[PDB]
Amino acid sequence: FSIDEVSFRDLPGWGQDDPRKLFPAMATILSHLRNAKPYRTGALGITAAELVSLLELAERGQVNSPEQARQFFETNSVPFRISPSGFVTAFYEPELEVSATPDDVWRYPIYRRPPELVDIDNDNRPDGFDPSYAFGKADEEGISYFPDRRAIDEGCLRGRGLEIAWARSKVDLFFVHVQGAARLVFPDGAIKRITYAAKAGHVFSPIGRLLLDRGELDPKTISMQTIRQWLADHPDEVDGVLWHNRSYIFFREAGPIAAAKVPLVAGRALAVDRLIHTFGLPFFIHAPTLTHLDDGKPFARLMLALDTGSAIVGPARGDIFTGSGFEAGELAGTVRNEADFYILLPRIAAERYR
Repeated sequence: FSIDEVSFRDLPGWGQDDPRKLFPAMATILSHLRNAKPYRTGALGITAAELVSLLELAERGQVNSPEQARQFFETNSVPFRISPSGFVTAFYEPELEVSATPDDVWRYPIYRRPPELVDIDNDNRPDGFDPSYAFGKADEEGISYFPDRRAIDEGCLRGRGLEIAWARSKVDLFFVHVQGAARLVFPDGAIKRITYAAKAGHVFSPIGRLLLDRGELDPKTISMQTIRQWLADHPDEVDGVLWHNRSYIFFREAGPIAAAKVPLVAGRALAVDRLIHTFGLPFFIHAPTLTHLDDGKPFARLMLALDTGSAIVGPARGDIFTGSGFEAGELAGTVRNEADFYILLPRIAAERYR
């Protein structure tokens, strides 16, 4: 792919965007980077230290209007069009009904990370282990592959006190694995937030593609909503389809915290390809066919790269965070739109790309 310098005049709708919510988000990133290991430098090449230079300028400033907010970026960053067109989908934090006590209704456990689910690197990777696996099972025999979604759903983790709570819908819980976070609501009104902690290690397989490939759904209409309808209409076939996704997500109690280790901001956080991009950088996203997140107007806004996902692959691929709960989910479920991606580089970093 290529990235090419443009002017802020070239960013359609830039002049009409109000990026004020990015300033508290940038403050959370700066706080994090001052007390944690730095973000991985993306293949594009912007370092966390280069990002910090922009974050520190924001810290020093005072923004008190949409115009002052835009001016901050115009003064302190340089925009570049990313050329692979780009493509956006959306994600959200679902609300999931749960119980602290299992029974015939509340039957689907939500698990914390098992102590035998170890990170893998050179120090412990066994001979012949798939070098793409980031997790494995520590046993007496060394390290082996961790069980897959099917084996876990069939009960291999039971009776160990690993459950956070029990859900009553396997499909709703599946979609929580896909989103990577949830707000758990208990029958007494208590709320617990959970977010990704680790995973079994297996590749993610999208069930939407499985259903399209099998001719079960129409590619012209496919959405979260039609996938959920198909699954609701085929209860006896649900396990076979869900278990095609061998990946299984383990959670911890904690917008939700995500891969950039800071809370997401509804409508302003973007998930990006973790190999290519560095977290925390601003992206201006222009998706003129996407109108239902702007009350009929085209989507054109500055966002921060604050998460990643297995399905998010490519230099101009993104997942827009729509927020938390039911309506956020309805909004997210149909996002599937062409988009132009522009990255804003801190001005010291920008020179080598010019």
